[PDB]
Amino acid sequence: KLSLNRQFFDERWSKHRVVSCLDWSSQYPELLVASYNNNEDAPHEPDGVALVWNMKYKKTTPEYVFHCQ
Amino acid sequence: EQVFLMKQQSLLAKQ
Amino acid sequence: NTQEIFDDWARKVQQTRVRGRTGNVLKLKVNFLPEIITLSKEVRNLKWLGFRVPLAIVNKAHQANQLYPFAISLIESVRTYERTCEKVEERNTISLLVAGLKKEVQALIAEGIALVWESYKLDPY
Amino acid sequence: WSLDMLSHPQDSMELVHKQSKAVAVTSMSFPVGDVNNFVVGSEEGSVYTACRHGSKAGISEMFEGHQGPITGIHCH
Repeated sequence: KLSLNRQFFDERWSKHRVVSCLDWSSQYPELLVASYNNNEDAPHEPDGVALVWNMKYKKTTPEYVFHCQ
Repeated sequence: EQVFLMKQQSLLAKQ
Repeated sequence: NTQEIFDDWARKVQQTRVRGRTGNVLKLKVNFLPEIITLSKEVRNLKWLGFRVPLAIVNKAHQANQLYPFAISLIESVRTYERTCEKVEERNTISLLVAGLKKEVQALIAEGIALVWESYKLDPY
Repeated sequence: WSLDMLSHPQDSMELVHKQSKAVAVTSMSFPVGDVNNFVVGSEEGSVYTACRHGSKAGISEMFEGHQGPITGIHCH
């Protein structure tokens, strides 16, 4: 059996951004983080945005959005 | 005082 | 056997700064060219198949090996300066509180721009 | 680096084998239980065994069962 859960797909900060390496919740309960690759959807806007979600809360929008330069 | 035009002065003939 | 691309590598190598823009935004520019990633790719190619890439190309890679992280930090300074100069361009009352700081920072920015192929004072700038 | 301070690395070591070329990593990983034997995936495979403290710190030995760069690796 393959108990396929949801899919955290919310383009508010995942718009055409390729996911870089992931990281399970090493401190949180099933609240993972996904690093993002360079996306040129806008030039001065951030290339990759580190987004974290919540499997324990059952949502789709990024829980914690982090966009550096 | 100026926002960015100071760099416009220090980049036209600065090198 | 994409050996012609490997020949293209040799041909590609055989082929601070300042330049204009469109919205009259003279951004800070680096004297180098975006070739450090290509040099790293060359290193990957060398360990990948053992190419007999010209020694002049390898030496140009070594020439850039002593000044490339400085250029990457320069590019980061350029992009973050853009990131915040747009924020200063947003409002108008920012000048009244940041003016002297702006002048003192921009003078050192121009002094950093003053480096042109000079590894001696390149790093403190 | 440290978790809070990130303005200076605490144990910043090199990942270089007998060659002087800076080995570009590609999807490395850490061992289970924090025995610091981190395995570095080079620019094309080359499973590197490494340590973080003592004289064993850094590159220890390589081995391959492939040629392309390592994609995924963990422990259990």
